[PDB]
Amino acid sequence: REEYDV
Amino acid sequence: EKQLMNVEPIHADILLETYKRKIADEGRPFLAEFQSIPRVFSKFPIKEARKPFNQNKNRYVDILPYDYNRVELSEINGDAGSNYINASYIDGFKEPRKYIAAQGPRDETVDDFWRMIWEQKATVIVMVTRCEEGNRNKCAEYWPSMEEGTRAFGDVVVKINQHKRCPDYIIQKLNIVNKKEKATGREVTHIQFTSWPDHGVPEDPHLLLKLRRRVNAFSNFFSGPIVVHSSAGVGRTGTYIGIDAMLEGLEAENKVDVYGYVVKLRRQRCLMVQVEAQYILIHQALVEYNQFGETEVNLSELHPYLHNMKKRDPPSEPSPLEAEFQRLPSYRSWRTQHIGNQEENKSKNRNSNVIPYDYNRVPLKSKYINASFIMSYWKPEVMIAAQGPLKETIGDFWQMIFQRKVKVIVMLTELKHGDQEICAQYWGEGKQTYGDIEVDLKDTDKSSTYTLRVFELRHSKRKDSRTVYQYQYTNWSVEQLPAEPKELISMIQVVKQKLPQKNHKSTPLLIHCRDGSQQTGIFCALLNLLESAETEEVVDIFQVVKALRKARLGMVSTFEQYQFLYDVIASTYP
Repeated sequence: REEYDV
Repeated sequence: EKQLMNVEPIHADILLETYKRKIADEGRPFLAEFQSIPRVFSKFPIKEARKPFNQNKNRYVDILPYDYNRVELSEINGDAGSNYINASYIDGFKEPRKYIAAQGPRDETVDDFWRMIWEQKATVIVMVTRCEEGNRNKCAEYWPSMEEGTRAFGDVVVKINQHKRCPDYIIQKLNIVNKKEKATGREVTHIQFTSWPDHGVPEDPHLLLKLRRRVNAFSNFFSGPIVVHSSAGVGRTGTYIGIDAMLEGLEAENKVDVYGYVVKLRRQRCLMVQVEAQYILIHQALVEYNQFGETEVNLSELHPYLHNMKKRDPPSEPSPLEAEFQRLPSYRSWRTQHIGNQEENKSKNRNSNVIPYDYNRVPLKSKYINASFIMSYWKPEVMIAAQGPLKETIGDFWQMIFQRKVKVIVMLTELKHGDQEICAQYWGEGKQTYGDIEVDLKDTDKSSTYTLRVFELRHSKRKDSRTVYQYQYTNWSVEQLPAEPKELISMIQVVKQKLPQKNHKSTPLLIHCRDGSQQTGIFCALLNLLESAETEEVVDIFQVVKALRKARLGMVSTFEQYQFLYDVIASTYP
């Protein structure tokens, strides 16, 4: 995982 | 969908002003416009990105392409899910499918990326990011190093031929071919803009207006799409397209529906233009191209452009060039400069109204000295543009050329006119010693044009020593423009060859005249215009002066000087 916009 | 808004497409003129109000109180009128444009779009089905055999193919589970415009790869038989790649078709101001907004390839995606470039016949890649940022991977390096010379990803053979390396972007000239398919190689152009922070924005809008001018210049032999990718492919990339499009839209209807074009974008790819700052950026880009326009002749067409730029057929009027100089701002009180205006310090300025901006004044590790930091063609290199020392600051002066580690000094003035001192005399025949530092000149060479003086500097910290060159230029009174330029040039060359060029606020060069702006601006200018005339055969005199006018007050504040630049840059390039 890892969310771009955060 | 939802309740967005209805913004009024901005007409050319009022743009400058609309922008002004839109930004009052940290631009809430803007924070609103950008706040209402939805992240994603509910309806548009996103079923192929989410599939299991495609999970590892995405860089962020946050950014997935809509199903109707997803870029497709030649379905490899057997291997299920070989038609998917994280990219998306994007529409310009007209040309449908003008761009392909794509996620930065993953190490595991590098092959499917060069497959898209071959199957889409794209010959212009626009990379706006860095593979590594914050110690995290933001994009794999999908290209051969000028060393390896040639590396083949999958069945696609990539070979690099040229590798130019400019201040913000690096332009590569590749040649790709599928060797498992008798067809001939294609010339690809790859630009990488490195002055753009993830989730952030560049420094000056002109930088963006800059690479745009240059991707529009690149040849697209197959009328293919333009690949504009970054890390997720939505943020910096979405922003770039925004400008490119809206500029056409201005150079077309003198109006611009940014809001609309963003919403229109946000409909093709989620989160495109992911930041309020980038939102406000797009506007500034337009507000500034509008305002000052395009000022950047090419060494190729310099003499032509300039010749007509200088002529005014109905003499009761000024020349186009004069027009240009007039459009040039003049940051009169542009920013804070209190430091320079203190009681004791007002007697440390050869000129009271030529004080350095608090924002760049040279700290005196802190104490005061009237010297301004100046930006150099090659960022982050910087040069000091100070004033000839005052009979009382002669001490501090050396502290500065010692602390900031100066290697070469360029004095554009005489020690004094008639009887009045234009500068002091920071040097003597002896072993003058100012405070902790000790100077000792070793040589004095007089030439028909300048005079070189070699000093040897030290402190009680002996058995070391730094040798410092000083080039004093004569033929040039604070009045008449440099007498005979052809030699002002030679100076700039010989000077340049003594400074290194390897690329720690340790500025190697230091230039000075009375106020350090009067004629010191002309110099700093010439320097950068020359270092650019060399590295890109291009020259933007306007913008160069715009950054100077912005750094310290007093530089090139007259049309005579402005125009001078043009002249000299031209005579020294037939």
